[PDB]
Amino acid sequence: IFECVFSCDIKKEGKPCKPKGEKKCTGGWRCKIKLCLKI
Repeated sequence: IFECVFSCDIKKEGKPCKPKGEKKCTGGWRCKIKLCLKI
């Protein structure tokens, strides 16, 4: 899995990462402030 943290925070995440614990967001989704936004 592509590491990061994925707390979906702009700094814990905040780029294309891997939604851990998310039901909607899939891998390759950039957390961007509000939510996960696929790249």
